[PDB]
Amino acid sequence: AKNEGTIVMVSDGIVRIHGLADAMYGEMIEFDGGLFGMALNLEQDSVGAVVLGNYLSLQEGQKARCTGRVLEVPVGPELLGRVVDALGNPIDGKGPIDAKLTDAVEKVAPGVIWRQSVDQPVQTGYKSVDTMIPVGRGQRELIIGDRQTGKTAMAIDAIIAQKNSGIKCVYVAIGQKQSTIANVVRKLEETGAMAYTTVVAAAAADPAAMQYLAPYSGCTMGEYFRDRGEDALIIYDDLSKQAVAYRQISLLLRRPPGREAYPGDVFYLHSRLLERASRVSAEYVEKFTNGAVTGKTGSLTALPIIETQAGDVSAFVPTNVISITDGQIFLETSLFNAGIRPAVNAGISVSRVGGSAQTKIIKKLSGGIRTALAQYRELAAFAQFASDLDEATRKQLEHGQRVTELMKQKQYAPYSIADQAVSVYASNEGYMADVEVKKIVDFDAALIAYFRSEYAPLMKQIDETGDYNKDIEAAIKAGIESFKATQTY
Amino acid sequence: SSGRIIQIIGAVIDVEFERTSVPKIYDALQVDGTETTLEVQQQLGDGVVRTIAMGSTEGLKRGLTVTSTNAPISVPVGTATLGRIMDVLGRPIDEAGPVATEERLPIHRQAPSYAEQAASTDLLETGIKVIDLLCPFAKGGKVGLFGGAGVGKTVNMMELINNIAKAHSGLSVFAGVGERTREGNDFYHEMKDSNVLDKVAMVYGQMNEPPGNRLRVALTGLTMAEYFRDEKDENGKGRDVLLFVDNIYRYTLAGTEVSALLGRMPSAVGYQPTLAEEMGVLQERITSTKSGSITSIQAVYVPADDLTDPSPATTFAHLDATVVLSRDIASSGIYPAIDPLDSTSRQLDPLVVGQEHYEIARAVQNVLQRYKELKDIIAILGMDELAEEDKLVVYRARKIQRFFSQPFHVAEVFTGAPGKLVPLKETIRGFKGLLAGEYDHIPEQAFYMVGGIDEVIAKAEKL
Amino acid sequence: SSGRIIQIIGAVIDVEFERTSVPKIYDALQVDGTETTLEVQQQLGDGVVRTIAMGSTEGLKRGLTVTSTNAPISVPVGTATLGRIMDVLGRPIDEAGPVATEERLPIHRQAPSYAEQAASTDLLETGIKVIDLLCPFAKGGKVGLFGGAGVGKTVNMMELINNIAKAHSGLSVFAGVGERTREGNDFYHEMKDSNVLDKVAMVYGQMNEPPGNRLRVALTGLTMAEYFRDEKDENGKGRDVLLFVDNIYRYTLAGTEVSALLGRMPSAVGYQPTLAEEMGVLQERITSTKSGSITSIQAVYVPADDLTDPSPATTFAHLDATVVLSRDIASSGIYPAIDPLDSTSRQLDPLVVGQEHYEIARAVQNVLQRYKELKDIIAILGMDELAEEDKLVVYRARKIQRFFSQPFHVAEVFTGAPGKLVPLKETIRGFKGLLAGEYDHIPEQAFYMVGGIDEVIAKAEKL
Ligand SMILES: Nc1ncnc2c1ncn2[C@@H]1O[C@H](COP(=O)(O)OP(=O)(O)OP(=O)(O)O)[C@@H](O)[C@H]1O
Ligand SMILES: Nc1ncnc2c1ncn2[C@@H]1O[C@H](COP(=O)(O)OP(=O)(O)O)[C@@H](O)[C@H]1O
Ligand SMILES: [Mg+2]
Ligand SMILES: [Mg+2]
Repeated sequence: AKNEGTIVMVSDGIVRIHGLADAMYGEMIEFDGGLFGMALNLEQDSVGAVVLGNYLSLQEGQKARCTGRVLEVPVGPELLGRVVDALGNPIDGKGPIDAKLTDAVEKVAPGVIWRQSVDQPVQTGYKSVDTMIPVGRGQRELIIGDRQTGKTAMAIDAIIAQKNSGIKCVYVAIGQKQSTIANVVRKLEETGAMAYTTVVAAAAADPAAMQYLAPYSGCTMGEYFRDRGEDALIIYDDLSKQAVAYRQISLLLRRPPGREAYPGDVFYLHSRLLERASRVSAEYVEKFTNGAVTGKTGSLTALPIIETQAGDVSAFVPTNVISITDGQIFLETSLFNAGIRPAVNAGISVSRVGGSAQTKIIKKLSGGIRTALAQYRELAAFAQFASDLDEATRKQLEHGQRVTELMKQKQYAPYSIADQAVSVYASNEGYMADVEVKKIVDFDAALIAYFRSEYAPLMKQIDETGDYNKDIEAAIKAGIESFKATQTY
Repeated sequence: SSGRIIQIIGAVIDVEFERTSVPKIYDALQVDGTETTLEVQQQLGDGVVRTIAMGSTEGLKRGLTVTSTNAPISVPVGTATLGRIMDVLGRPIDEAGPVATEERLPIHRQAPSYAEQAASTDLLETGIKVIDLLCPFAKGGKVGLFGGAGVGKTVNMMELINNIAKAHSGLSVFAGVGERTREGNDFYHEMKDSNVLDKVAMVYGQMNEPPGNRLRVALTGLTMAEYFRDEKDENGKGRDVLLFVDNIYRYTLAGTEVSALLGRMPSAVGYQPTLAEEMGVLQERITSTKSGSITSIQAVYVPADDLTDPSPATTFAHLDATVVLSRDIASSGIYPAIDPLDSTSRQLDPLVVGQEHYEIARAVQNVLQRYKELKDIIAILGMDELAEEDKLVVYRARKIQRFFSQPFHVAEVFTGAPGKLVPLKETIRGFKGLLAGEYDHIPEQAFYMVGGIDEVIAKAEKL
Repeated sequence: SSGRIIQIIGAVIDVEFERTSVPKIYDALQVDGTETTLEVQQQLGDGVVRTIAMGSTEGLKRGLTVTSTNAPISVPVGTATLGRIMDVLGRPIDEAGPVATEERLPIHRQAPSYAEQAASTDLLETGIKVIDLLCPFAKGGKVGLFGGAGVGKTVNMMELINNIAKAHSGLSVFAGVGERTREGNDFYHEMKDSNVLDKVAMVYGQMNEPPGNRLRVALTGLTMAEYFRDEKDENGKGRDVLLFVDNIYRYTLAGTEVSALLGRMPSAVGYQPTLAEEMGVLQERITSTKSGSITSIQAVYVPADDLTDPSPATTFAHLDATVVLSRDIASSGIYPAIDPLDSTSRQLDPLVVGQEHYEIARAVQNVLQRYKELKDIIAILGMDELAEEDKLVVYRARKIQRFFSQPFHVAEVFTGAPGKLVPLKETIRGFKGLLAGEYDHIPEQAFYMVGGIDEVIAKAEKL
């Protein structure tokens, strides 16, 4: 009698159950037809639950039972190269998934004493991000901008650039139409990056509960690797749509709304999810595996995505995510329409980890880029009055324009650290000051192609080690000066 | 058994049944002694359901009798619906007898799964300069037109129908959701004057109808298009389908009009809390699968000229090509008033359209952005102090926005000038010549309402 | 004598007690079989109270038994809490065994009455020349430290801890109100690496904890600081105690969260009606009394860079000083990286700070302003106009800007832990001499990383 109940009301995906005196918070509930629910409201006389399937087949008078369980998803190195829904059920039609372990969807972050500082780098392949806004293993960096600015391109390029670094990736899609998901999956399979990637899909036609619960299951799938001495990288494509689904669910349950009709605990919703990404110490790994893994640390990096309305970053939702995360990458519509691609705005983009998450050579080299861009920024007003300006100011304008032209890049063309090092070193010493503002991209591409074509051992050494000494600098200068003449663009 | 009406408020009615005969969620009921049909929405307990009438509720009283049908609303499908006009319930309204088929399909169904999805891999030309250059279409994709009141959505839709649907080899479905009756009559007589009435089917629910009809009228046309998509012939392949929807915004507006009477709490600016879910449920059905393809064009209304409003903002993510119309361009006499700095398409990448097209589009957009940047300093200060390159940019940008105007075939009544059709090769030639600087001596008046660059040369010489 | 749960909605729990035994406001309750804690907030009649969970709530059901401890939340206090890390309930989370003490105090207390206020106003020396001259500190006052986007604020806090300790241990207390876990770990590790861990008690409230912890961690830290303040030595006088809260803004954010959860009508922007009440009641316990004093250094994060929002407007009536940091100066090589022009203080009254102090500070600020204005004219024209005028200001403000540099004791990467804790008199004398012109001829590049005038003189005679 304490584990039985009758349905009373059915509307909009919410079911009210009479009875179930032993139901817990978040407990799974089974229905007659094979559908599952989840208790969220424990009132004095009834229970309000959301349906994890489709509710159109449920009618009043049926029976429900409490299972004494919580939400769980399969985990392990078998979901790689697969597409599953929010509950781990495959949807690509490639047969059943044979997993050996399951883990809870709601979990707590590791303690403060079990953590470690972040000093390992993560490469995204973009010159602009890597040399000015570096990202380390265990960091939380936000990508924020307007519609049709290129957030998904940046995330997918970051995923693709992990071909040789050997870190697993997870892609979560919330509230998208299935054609875009299929296109993204096809592009991932084309480049060979599907062998170490998992996709969790919650499309626009799915119930709001699945769209609300998908990121936590993705986070558990990512945490599987962190708890055993490896590294992982998770990406949420839209937290705004998750917030919208949560708002719909909260409003349908008659909870008091606040600013912009959002509930009171949206900040809790995003914070208790984003706090689960960090780096753990070797003692934690030793204790978790009971001595199976001895001398390795684990990490989990997060790349959430937030979309603003007409560049209004003072709304209710984006401010919480901005405050929670460490750094932010801002993309602007005016820069995108003006040809600057990617559209990173260096004025208000920061990385609190800073140079501690960089290789030695890039750390030594990025200072010139930083100072040149700052000096160019210092004279924005008089760009249209070049006739009335100091000659030194004119030269600073020239060098800033050259750097701004250099910072451009194409799509699906990631750069290894050697390419960025060569280009930045060529820019720093003034070899690029004798060409016009145009043809800079052609010059860069030609130089990089030449260096990769005839200087294989040096490129391999820089890629695999990342050291910087007098011999390396001399060899790089010799190659650059050999390209400067006796060659064409 | 049968229930009885216990309360009516506007378009929302609730009925009380016995505890053992409560209908399902999306069932259809009939009121005895009347031509009124009700569709269940919610189950409130104690054998009480809440429904929405599909007609006027005048003359309805508490205590009438209602009988159930134990099925959703079913409409006819097949070739018998070609050349006929039907309402939301599938009844003929063209005074031409009954529909001559027997197959029926429910209007409520689930969307196709993830495994049965296809990739559009074909371009589609239109003859419109700006759309061809800056927002190419794809065969089997989705297109949307965004604009305020009185900016040219209907005219552009009609011109697209004239350019594409006439030279088509297939079928078509046209759905009218909350539009003018005069436009529907004009379109019907225009199609009947020619001999293309045998390839189209029409469903009409307009702005004079109760919210119940406007709520569910798009699903009927969607069901007809779905049946035509998944249709095969013995030793005969499938057929391509064109679908046209007018003001899909009225569907969400009708959903808004009844949200409060159903017992929900408002969100955002007075909107229903289930906006995105009920938009996506309908949007995921308009798609092309492995078995058959659908090409669709929709018109999206922007309330109060606010692109930030929740409805268009939610709609933006369901389309492949987006065309945005602006009142500022329209008020300057430039038609079609398409904003070139806010129109995008997924086909605009060098791997699909080639290098030259991509470079031309990027250069044009860059020039327009630079002119928009310079506008303020040009306005408040003078023009003499500008750099010479800035003057060249200003002149080139003004000529560029002049050259994007084009006289349409369906707009001959308004202006009296014959329409023009431009292949995209001439457009690319003209824009490349314009950006190169070959036409720096032509006055900017010669670029207004012409076809190719040859017409520009002729008009300039005649001047 | 025990109650049972009757309702669980979010983090709000309703417990039904007997009519006679109803726990008072702010009582602490413990569930029987679990390890969760609840705090009473209201009484609703018929033996029903509304509580809040002190942690996670998953794993609870209606019908569990709850017992009352007849007392508010009590935490350990004393010297035994030094060098440890504790949560909002005072339990150790550093894996080092239990805290060895038996003195317990409630975290809910009344502010000191009107007579207990200190009968004088005094200042507090820190060691940093720029913050000792341009932004004087107040003994027992509050410091509003804003500014900084990616700069090293935490190392500055640690160096402030070491500087005050070198002046006088003071038994500082750190309370991170909603701090990043990695930043907290870094702070603890770096304090451990500098042996300053023996004089600091730490309370941590993480970002992912329920908002009640985010509110109450500050109360726990304040209670510990008060107990340290009320400890008297052989002379009979109390200690001066330093308190650190990572962000006051997060405190008000959590207060708004909790108030919105409990179903209250929002305010003009959307905060709670009791913002000023809670902020004042918290802030009225941070005072200097007859025996001992309590100071407060707190980071400020302006909401949306607006000074008209209620969030900083409520706090501005309590901050006794303002300090800002500059990203460019941090990138310019000057380690302290404090912007002088933005950073000001209310303690610059010439009667209390000294007339010479006032004159020197104002003159130095005006000279720096003259340096600031000259850069635009230099960029436009150059120094052709500026001959025998405004150049002297250029060199003087060059050495003035270089003089704010100071090597830092805790930091060992760029210096070997130099003292550099010069008294105020040295700084005022040096600034007076530099303004007068005796050091005008001294090279400007000898002013980098110098503590006193004798040191820069030794440098100048060295080069
Ligand atoms: N570096 C680049 N160079 C050129 N084109 C690019 C670049 N990055 C992105 N694009 C193009 O910009 C367009 C928008 O990219 P994308 O789909 O990633 O944006 P988004 O912000 O995810 O969009 P949405 O508003 O649909 O969420 C696409 O056509 C893409 O090909
Ligand atoms: N190409 C054009 N040439 C001349 N007039 C046009 C053109 N396009 C639109 N218009 C004018 O704009 C008005 C709005 O057209 P229509 O699309 O029917 O209304 P709405 O934009 O509200 O749907 C029409 O009355 C028509 O006169
Ligand atoms: Mg996207
Ligand atoms: Mg219109």
